[PDB]
Amino acid sequence: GLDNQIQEIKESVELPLTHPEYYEEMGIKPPKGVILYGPPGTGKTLLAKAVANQTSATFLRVVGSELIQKYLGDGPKLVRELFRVAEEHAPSIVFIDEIDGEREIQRTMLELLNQLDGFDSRGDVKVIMATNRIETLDPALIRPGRIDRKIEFPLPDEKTKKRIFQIHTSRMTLADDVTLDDLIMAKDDLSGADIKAICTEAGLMALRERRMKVTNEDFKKSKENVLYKKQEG
Amino acid sequence: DSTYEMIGGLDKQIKEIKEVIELPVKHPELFEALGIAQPKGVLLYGPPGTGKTLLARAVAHHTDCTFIRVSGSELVQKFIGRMVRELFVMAREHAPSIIFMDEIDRLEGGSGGDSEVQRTMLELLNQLDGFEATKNIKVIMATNRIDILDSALLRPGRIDRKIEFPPPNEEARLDILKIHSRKMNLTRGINLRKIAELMPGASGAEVKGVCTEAGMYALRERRVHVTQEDFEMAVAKVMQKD
Amino acid sequence: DDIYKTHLENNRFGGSGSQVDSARMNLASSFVNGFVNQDKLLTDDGNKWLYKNKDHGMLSAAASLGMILLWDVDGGLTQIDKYLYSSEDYIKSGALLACGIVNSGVRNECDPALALLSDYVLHNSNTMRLGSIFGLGLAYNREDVLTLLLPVMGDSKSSMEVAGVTALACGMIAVGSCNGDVTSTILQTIMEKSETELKDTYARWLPLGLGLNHLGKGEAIEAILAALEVVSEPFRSFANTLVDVCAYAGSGNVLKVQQLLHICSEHFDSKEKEEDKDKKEKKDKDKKEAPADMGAHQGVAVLGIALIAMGEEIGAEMALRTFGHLLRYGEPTLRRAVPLALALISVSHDADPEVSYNSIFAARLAAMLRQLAQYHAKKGTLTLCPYHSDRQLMSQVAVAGLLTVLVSFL
Amino acid sequence: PTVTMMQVEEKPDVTYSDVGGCKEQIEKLREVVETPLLHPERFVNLGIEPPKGVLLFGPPGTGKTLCARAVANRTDACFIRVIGSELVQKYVGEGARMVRELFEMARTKKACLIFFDEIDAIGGARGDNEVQRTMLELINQLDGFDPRGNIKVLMATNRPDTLDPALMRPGRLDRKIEFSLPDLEGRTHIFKIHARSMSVERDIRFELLARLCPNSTGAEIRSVCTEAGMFAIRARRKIATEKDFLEAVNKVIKSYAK
Repeated sequence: GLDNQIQEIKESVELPLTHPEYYEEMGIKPPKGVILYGPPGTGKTLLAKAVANQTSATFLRVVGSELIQKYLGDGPKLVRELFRVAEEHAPSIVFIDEIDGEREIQRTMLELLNQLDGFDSRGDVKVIMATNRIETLDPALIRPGRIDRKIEFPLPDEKTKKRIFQIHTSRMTLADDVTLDDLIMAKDDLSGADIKAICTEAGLMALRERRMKVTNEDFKKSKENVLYKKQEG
Repeated sequence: DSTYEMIGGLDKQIKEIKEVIELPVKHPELFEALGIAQPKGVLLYGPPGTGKTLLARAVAHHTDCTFIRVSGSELVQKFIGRMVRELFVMAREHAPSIIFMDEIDRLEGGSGGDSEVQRTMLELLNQLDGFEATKNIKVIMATNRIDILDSALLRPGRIDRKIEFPPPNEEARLDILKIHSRKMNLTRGINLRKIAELMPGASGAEVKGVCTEAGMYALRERRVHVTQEDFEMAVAKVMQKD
Repeated sequence: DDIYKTHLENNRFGGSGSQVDSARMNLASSFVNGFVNQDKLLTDDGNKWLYKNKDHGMLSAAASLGMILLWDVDGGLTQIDKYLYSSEDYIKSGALLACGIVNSGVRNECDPALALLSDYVLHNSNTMRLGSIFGLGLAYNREDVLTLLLPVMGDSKSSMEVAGVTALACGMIAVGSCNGDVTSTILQTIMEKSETELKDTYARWLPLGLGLNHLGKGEAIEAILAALEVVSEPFRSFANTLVDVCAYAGSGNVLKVQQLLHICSEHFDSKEKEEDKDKKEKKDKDKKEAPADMGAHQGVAVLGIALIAMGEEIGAEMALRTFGHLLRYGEPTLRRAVPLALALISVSHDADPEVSYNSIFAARLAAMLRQLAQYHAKKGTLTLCPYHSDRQLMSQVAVAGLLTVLVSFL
Repeated sequence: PTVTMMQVEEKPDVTYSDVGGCKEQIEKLREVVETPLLHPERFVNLGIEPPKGVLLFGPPGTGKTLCARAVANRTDACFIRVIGSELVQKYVGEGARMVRELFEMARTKKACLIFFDEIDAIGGARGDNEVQRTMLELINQLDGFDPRGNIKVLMATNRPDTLDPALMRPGRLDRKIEFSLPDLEGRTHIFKIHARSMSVERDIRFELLARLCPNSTGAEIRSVCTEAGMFAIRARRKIATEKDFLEAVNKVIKSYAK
């Protein structure tokens, strides 16, 4: 249920370095990138959305900002190393995930704010930001990163999880009583690793009796462990 | 070696762990029809079950793989080795391997070097979490002592496996005590059932406590064979510290 | 619909029409104008543009107005009629070529062209035979024009392009024959080919029309018959391996794959170029097996075999990856051959590779060809014949007179 | 470090008349950044030496942009700027050979103009000896007329809590003026000379759109001038009208400035 969304943002992120007749001759030049976020998070939803660009390209993955609090306040020097290696590696895509005394955090946050904007740098590489919740971070990080467009994670539109379930079950063996509407409709805010996890434990639970085919009662019986586990804490 | 003839009492937990550990061993073809990946590992929190390592060395002994620990409790600390890449190179060369820390199971220096080991395994979990050289590389935690708080706190059961292990099967008290009685010279008129079932409440370490604390009375009387009265005194000798 | 929903900018005629010089960038302008058909400004930019260029530019500019008018039979007639019965040879010969290109089902221009072709020694009807027979062959088992081309095959004029457009004309006329044919026409040109073993360009462009006549076979043993009579000194054996190029259209024949790997070490450095060049035609569907380690060797000719064997498909990143290493080379043969397939297999990544060509280059051949690729950078036999006949560009500039009238484009 | 490759400034950028409301101050600094180079003999004959420079501090505003503007409006050869955030780093001691090699290149450039940015990253003396070597060696290599004492003195900082530069600046620095934050009617010239892009409809009044965006830095109004043509071409149109993106303007300043 996000094919038009993934092709809209896909065109919004593929216009640099590809299809140049409508990128530099007409004068688009969005040299700032986009900012993403997911309510479930886990990195697998945003990784499954940005994974379309990882097919034929160079990718860089930096998850979390723990490398600043775990050591002394060295500052944004590591971001400067990523900046010079991004300049030496222009044909790439910058992606940061899990973006989460006080006088130093504010000055390195303002220095990271001006550094991320790139006042002395033109369009050379695309930067995409990602975090758990956009409300926890300060809204000052919006103007440098997100200047083109932002998108939020949709609802269980019964087509996204149906297409993903079809891809994961393109070669699996399922019984005829295994309906889909109750599954894609009953779930709410579950990533691909959750449906893949319940399918994995469903096939592993059906393997206990050498049954190569998974029934619906065993699928929901395996789902009871995840539904019970998420509500226990 | 510590094969199945030296460990018993966890039939349900080995029946449940053969799909976590034994899955990439003899049946790896389920990757298409199931879609499973390599998890972080598994751990057993609670009292010491008198064989917490014999199980890892047992499954590792039946998998026909090497056992390379991190802390190096027995002359295996500097034999392999910034002392962080050599373990990953030996893990690349030896694809089947089981990692289990035993020595780790002052607050100023001990948590300093111990915090360096914790940072070592954290960055190793970052390298193995980012990329992967070969399969059959799994780590197992040990939460049996009191000073184990980082492994129990950082592994709540969200992206890892958790097993409630206070009452394993009552065989951690009975039948592995029988196994610990098979190694030493055992008589034929002993009844380990009552003396093994009448040790509740204190802990799960009743096996090692009654054996090691009974060796002082078998060493005092110098009896060629261990009697049931020795274990009966060992029950009190281990319940006095409670 | 193309005039209504699409509109091209004038910056192509402005730039490519502004940096013309050295009588070769003007040839590139005859490629742009020749294959442009929305805009017809450069056509109506006065006169003398045809006279400023060379003779091959007179053919290219005389045929451009015919290649841009594949519509409005009366308009193409009232536009090409001016160049007809002119004073120059290439204006009227390129005018008859234009009359052959403007249409393919009118066939009313046959009588004024064929009526004067019978000269047999030297006359304007030889170039009018190039354009008339070539365009008439593009318009079309036609027996009358072939029995009239029989004295042309028997003539064997000094200009190779006579038998070039004749053998390619009747060949494209005879593509798709049921199990081929062993008729006395191509048997006659095989006998005349065996008569004298001179001017090997005959032994290069005649197997083109022969193999085009053998096209459409399903169980023809004509390749084995050629392996019986034709087998001789390696010129006619090269004709035989051209029949082998037109003998393996595709089936379950792994014996030709192991025999292909066994014959990959042949001493003759041309039957590997053609017989190995057939790879792009044989396995044109299963493209997963086409990429190999042919480039890692030292036989740059094989690097050209893969360079041409890339094709004209959607152009996956593997093909362009081969164009990255094949692009940088010192000899003008490979450097001139790489942009053709580079822009044929990618027809929107077109501007950055041209900037790479400007960074590597900055002779005249690479400039005319790089402007050509600047233009055209943006399973029928009609689209397979022109480039397979274009595989003989590493020769005199006489081929450039026929390069501008390729029909492989739409 | 990155200060060697990032030190050289090129690729000209935003021009003179995009100053943030400064009408008198643009002459107070133009008379030292542009006038001495345009009339070298007029200051030698008409006086004794050209002026030293100015000093801009206080509120950030459109800082760090006007010096790049001075690089853009250079008539002979764009000068080199120096940032201060790269001096305070691990393994101290390289700042001596660094300032000696950049001042050595300054002597190689017939005593060209040398701008110094972000003095607060090495300032504020109030274990800090490693900083005192860099800042006291720097001031020693600026007040000291041996390399050159006439080119330019300017410090664009945000925090004025630098004790030592505040007492050493009366030696060679001068013009202790404020930043002169942009007023309401300042942006109309930014729109006037920023109208040199694709053909903009004359219906867009520059005074209205200029007065409908308060508290907007130079980079912010530059991003608005970029998003005007951005959101003007995203609709596959050929002309830009304020009615097409007024919601994008008052939203991009209001929703992003609440």
